[PDB]
Amino acid sequence: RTEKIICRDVARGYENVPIPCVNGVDGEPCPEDYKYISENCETSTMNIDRNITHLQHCTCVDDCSSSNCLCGQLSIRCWYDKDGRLLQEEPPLIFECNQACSCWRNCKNRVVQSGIKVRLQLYRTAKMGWGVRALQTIPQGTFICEYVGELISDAEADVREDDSYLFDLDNKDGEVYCIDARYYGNISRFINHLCDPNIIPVRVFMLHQDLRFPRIAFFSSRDIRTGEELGFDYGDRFWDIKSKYFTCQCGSEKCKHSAEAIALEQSRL
Amino acid sequence: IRTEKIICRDVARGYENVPIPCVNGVDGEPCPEDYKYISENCETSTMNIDRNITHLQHCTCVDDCSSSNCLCGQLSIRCWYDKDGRLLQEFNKPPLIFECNQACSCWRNCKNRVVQSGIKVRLQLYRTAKMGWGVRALQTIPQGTFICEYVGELISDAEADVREDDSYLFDLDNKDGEVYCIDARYYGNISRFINHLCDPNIIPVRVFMLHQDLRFPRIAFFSSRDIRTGEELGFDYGDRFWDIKSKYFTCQCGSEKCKHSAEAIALEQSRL
Ligand SMILES: CCCC[C@H](NC(=O)c1[nH]c2c(c1C)C(=O)CC(C)(C)C2)C(=O)Nc1ccccc1
Ligand SMILES: CCCC[C@H](NC(=O)c1[nH]c2c(c1C)C(=O)CC(C)(C)C2)C(=O)Nc1ccccc1
Ligand SMILES: Nc1ncnc2c1ncn2[C@@H]1O[C@H](C[C@@H](N)CC[C@H](N)C(=O)O)[C@@H](O)[C@H]1O
Ligand SMILES: Nc1ncnc2c1ncn2[C@@H]1O[C@H](C[C@@H](N)CC[C@H](N)C(=O)O)[C@@H](O)[C@H]1O
Ligand SMILES: [Cl-]
Ligand SMILES: [Zn+2]
Ligand SMILES: [Zn+2]
Ligand SMILES: [Zn+2]
Ligand SMILES: [Zn+2]
Ligand SMILES: [Zn+2]
Ligand SMILES: [Zn+2]
Ligand SMILES: [Zn+2]
Ligand SMILES: [Zn+2]
Repeated sequence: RTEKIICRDVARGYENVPIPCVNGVDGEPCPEDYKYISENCETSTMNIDRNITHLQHCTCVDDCSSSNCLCGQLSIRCWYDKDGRLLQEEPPLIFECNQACSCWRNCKNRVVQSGIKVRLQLYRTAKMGWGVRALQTIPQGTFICEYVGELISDAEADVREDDSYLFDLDNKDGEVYCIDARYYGNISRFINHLCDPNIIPVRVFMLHQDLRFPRIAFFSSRDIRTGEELGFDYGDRFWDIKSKYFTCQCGSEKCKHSAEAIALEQSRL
Repeated sequence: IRTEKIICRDVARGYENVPIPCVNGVDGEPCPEDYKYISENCETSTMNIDRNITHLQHCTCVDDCSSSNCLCGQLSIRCWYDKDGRLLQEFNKPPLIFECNQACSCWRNCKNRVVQSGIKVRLQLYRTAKMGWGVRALQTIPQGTFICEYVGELISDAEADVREDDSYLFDLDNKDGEVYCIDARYYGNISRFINHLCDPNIIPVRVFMLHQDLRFPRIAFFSSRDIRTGEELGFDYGDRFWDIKSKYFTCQCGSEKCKHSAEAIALEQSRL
C-alpha cells in the first residue's frame, strides 16, 4: 500500500510550519469532524483576565538569561537554556516573559509563545487511529506543540459525552477548568497515549496570568528520532475511566494499561 | 548645526514585523519613554469583549477568498482589498472591514488578512521641527497600503472623560450603543506619534479580525495616496479635536490650505 499525502497542512497555514497528513494504513479520509484552531477558543463567557496591570513582569535590560529575571524566578522548578530547551528539577510551572516586561520579544524566556518549530506529521497508526510523529530528530527538552482546544468548566467537562479529547488543567487555587479538543483543537488532539512516552505536558503562562487557564506545552522528554510517534502519559485518571471501553495498545514491554496489566494490578491490590 | 542621531534602533522592542527606529536631528529630546510600547491593544480593567468563537460570522472559501462568494468580503462596507493587499481606488475615502478569522475555512494567508498580518512598510519615529515627535515613511508607500494600527488602552467613555491628558485619545465613534475609546497615553504603539495634517496622507478604517464585538472595532491606517520616502505621515484628527485644542495650540502642518492655523482661526473669527 502506498502512503498517500492527503492534506498539505491540516493547520491551514496557522502554524509556523505546515503539518501534513498521510495515510499508508487504510482508507480513512483526512479527519474533518473537528475545527482546527491554533489557539484556545471559548464557546461561553470565559473572559480571560488580560489586564496588563495584572501581569507580573521583569525589568531586565538584557536577554533575560540572568537569574535576576523576575519571570524566571516565578517559574517553578524549570528553566530554559540558551537554545530554548526546557530543563527541570509540585508540578513545574513556566512563566514566560510578556508584553509588560521591559525586555525584547526575542529574549530567552519566550519559547512557547514563539510557536511550533519542529516538523510534525499527522499519520495513520496501525492500531490507535490517527497519531502524530516527528519528521526530524528532536533533542531532549525541545518545545513540540501546545494542547489547544475549547476552554470549558469542570462542570461542563463532567457532562460532555465524548471525553476522548478532554485535558484537565487541575487547578489547585480556584475553580477547575478543562481544554476540550473534541470539537475545536490543534495537532495535539491526535497525540496518543504511550506507556513509554517521549513528550511531557507543562503548564505555562505567557500573555496573561489568569490562573484559571494555564496553557499546556509539550516538550520532548528525551531525544526523539525521525519517524517516531509522539506520545505522552495520559495519566491514571484517564485510564481508570476509559479502560471500561478499551485497553492500551501502545504495545510496549512497559505497558501499564493493557487488559493484562489491569488484571495484574487488580490482583496486586 | 545639529546632525541626526539614531537614539533607538526599535521602539517596538522586536514586537512588530519590522524595527521602528527613532532619530533626532532637531534638538536634545531623548527617545520618548513616558509610555509603554505595546503592539496590540490592552485593557487595564475588563471590557468583556465577546470572544465566543460561535458568534463569528465566517466564510466557507477554500481558495484565497478573492471571489464574491466570500461572506467576510460580503460583510465589508465586497471597501476592499486587491490582490496586493491594498484598499481599492474607489474605496470610500464610513468603511468597515471584516477580515477572515479563526472560524473561516480558508487558510491564514488568504487575501482578506491584511491588518491582522501586521506592519509591512518601513517607518521612522523622528523629531519634527514644530510638532514634537512624528512618524515618516522610509520607503515609497503606494495608495491603499496598510500602514499600522492605532493601538492603546481600551477604555469606556466615562473613563475617557475623567482622564487628564487626552492628546492620545481616539474615539471609536460607535453610532449604535456603548461608546469606547482607545487611549494611547500610557500604553500605545507607533501610531500615538502620528501627527495631524490638514493635507493628510493616511486614513483610519474600522476593522474586525479575531472577534466581532461591534463595540470594539480596531483602527487601521491605510495610505490615501502614494507616499514618498521621507514624507511625514498624518491623518485628519477631525474638527472635534481642533474645536477643543485650538485654544491651546494651533496647527503647524504648513499646508497652503491649513484649516486650523492661527491664520485660519483669525479668518474664521472675523467671518463671524
Ligand atoms: C485526552 C488528553 C489526555 C488525557 C487527560 N489528561 C489530563 O487531563 C492531564 N492533566 C494534567 C496532566 C494530564 C496528563 C499532567 O500530566 C499534569 C498537569 C498539571 C498538566 C495536569 C485526561 O485525564 N482526560 C480524561 C479524564 C477523565 C475522563 C476522560 C478524560
Ligand atoms: C489623538 C488621536 C486622533 C484625534 C481623535 N480622533 C478620533 O477620535 C477619531 N475617531 C474616529 C475618527 C477620528 C479622527 C475617524 O476619522 C472615523 C472613525 C470611524 C474612525 C472614528 C480625537 O478627535 N481626539 C480628541 C478629541 C477631543 C478632545 C481630545 C481628543
Ligand atoms: N495507548 C492507546 N491505546 C489505545 N487507544 C489509544 C491509545 N492512545 C490513544 N488512543 C485512542 O485515541 C484517543 C485519544 C485521542 N486524543 C488521540 C487521537 C486519536 N487516535 C484519533 O484518531 O483521533 C483515545 O480515546 C483512543 O481511542
Ligand atoms: N498639526 C499639528 N500642529 C501642532 N501640533 C500637533 C499637530 N499634530 C499633532 N500635534 C501635537 O501632537 C499631539 C498629538 C499626538 N498624538 C502626536 C504625537 C506628538 N507630536 C508627540 O510628540 O508625542 C497634539 O496634542 C499636539 O501637541
Ligand atoms: Cl532600521
Ligand atoms: Zn527578564
Ligand atoms: Zn524577557
Ligand atoms: Zn519578563
Ligand atoms: Zn500501554
Ligand atoms: Zn472567504
Ligand atoms: Zn473568511
Ligand atoms: Zn479568508
Ligand atoms: Zn494644518
